[PDB]
Amino acid sequence: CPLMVKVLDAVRGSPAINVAVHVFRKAADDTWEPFASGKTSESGELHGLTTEEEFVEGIYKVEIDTKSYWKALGISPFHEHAEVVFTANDSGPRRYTIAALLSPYSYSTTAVVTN
Amino acid sequence: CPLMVKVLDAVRGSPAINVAVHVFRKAADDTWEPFASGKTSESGELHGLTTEEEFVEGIYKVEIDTKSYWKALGISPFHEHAEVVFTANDSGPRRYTIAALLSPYSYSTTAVVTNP
Amino acid sequence: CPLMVKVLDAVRGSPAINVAVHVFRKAADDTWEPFASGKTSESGELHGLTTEEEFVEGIYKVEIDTKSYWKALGISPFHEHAEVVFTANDSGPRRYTIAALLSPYSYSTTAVVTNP
Amino acid sequence: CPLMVKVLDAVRGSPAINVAVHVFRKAADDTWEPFASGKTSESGELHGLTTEEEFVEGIYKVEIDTKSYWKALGISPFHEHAEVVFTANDSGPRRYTIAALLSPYSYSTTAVVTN
Ligand SMILES: [Cl-]
Ligand SMILES: [Cl-]
Ligand SMILES: [Cl-]
Ligand SMILES: [Cl-]
Ligand SMILES: [Cl-]
Ligand SMILES: [Cl-]
Ligand SMILES: [Cl-]
Ligand SMILES: [Cl-]
Ligand SMILES: [Cl-]
Ligand SMILES: [Cl-]
Ligand SMILES: [Cl-]
Ligand SMILES: [Cl-]
Repeated sequence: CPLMVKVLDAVRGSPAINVAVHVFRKAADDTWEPFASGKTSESGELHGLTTEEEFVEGIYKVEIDTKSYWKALGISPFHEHAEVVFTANDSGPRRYTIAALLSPYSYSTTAVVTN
Repeated sequence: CPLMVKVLDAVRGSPAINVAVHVFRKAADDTWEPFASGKTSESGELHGLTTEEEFVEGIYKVEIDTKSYWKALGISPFHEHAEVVFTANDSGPRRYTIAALLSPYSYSTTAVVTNP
Repeated sequence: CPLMVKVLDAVRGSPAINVAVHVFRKAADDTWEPFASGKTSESGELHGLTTEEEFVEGIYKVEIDTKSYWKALGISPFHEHAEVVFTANDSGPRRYTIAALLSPYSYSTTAVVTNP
Repeated sequence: CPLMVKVLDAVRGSPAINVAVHVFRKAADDTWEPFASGKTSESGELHGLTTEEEFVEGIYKVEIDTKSYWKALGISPFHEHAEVVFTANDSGPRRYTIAALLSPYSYSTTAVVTN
């Protein structure tokens, strides 16, 4: 598993569960093409998005549907979604974890890249 | 000034100067249309992007060119750019400050929204 | 003003108003001595804590009373307070801004240090 | 394991390895008494700090020695250490994870409290 996503809720101090995540890959014509998607588990994690063979170097966008998450909790959010855009590089280590910490009017995201 | 941006560098503990910022607005055909652009000043702030008149209700995307910033400093970062997407002025005109805190493999962004 | 504090509320997207702040300085006997205190204003800022003369080199602890803030709003948070501990003025006098971003189960703090 | 610590490095995009962590419990006389300590693993984690029996309700301080961490990497840091102070409450869920994200002049910490 070369690409993982982990999402936390800073208001409840818990994993952000059942959050929709969509991954896109940048195509030759500068358009974003759907690549993989899923919903975070009870542990706020999403595994099995893609495979080593499929995850080639290139520019990727990870869209985290935070607006719907906050709505389902009856909390008014600011962002439409959280966006993480990065280049996958074979030179760098091989396992990518995109971590995100959510607040209604703030979020942080971190990339944990390891071997 | 209804739309301001402020950027800090978490590695140096200073404002992030000369950071390029591009703002887009979602058009009727659902594509992103260029709305405004600029660069942060010595204080890490970017003012004068737009005016109350031009800043109508809509979905806006604020793109902060973090890669170019880190590269202009001999650092190779993870993200291409920080992307902040939000609906603006749906409850009437508001003043928005988009704050960002940058690290090479991480960033946070916060919105401060007030009513004049 | 060599030591300022700014606090934002990440739940409301606004400044965190009337947040109590206590500053301590490490004394010769290695105990924390009260140095200065105040509360953030409507802009979430706390100025006038100290003066250039009184703000000597040392190890300072800035305590931000986040629990009292969240409780004063009918919210039950995780942390007692945010604690920011740092050496100040070891390379000559500097101006420090301690920024904090608050959520009920999370906070971030950033130092912006400049030279006048 | 009711109390865990996880630390990430925002400059390198990796777990923060070999970081010293000291936990204190607040005593009747308002003084902080050593409670548990250790060093983060290769995964930036520290488990086995305490046990269910030992971890009673009370006020705790988790000190993360970030200054030394940055020094060992040849990077000039701002803080002496990161401090996390909180009350352990039996009413709330039972497993506490104190997460911290480190930058030289910034840090965030999050509490993930689950069952
Ligand atoms: Cl959108
Ligand atoms: Cl993060
Ligand atoms: Cl991780
Ligand atoms: Cl791109
Ligand atoms: Cl931010
Ligand atoms: Cl602000
Ligand atoms: Cl305390
Ligand atoms: Cl902060
Ligand atoms: Cl600042
Ligand atoms: Cl100390
Ligand atoms: Cl955190
Ligand atoms: Cl976690």
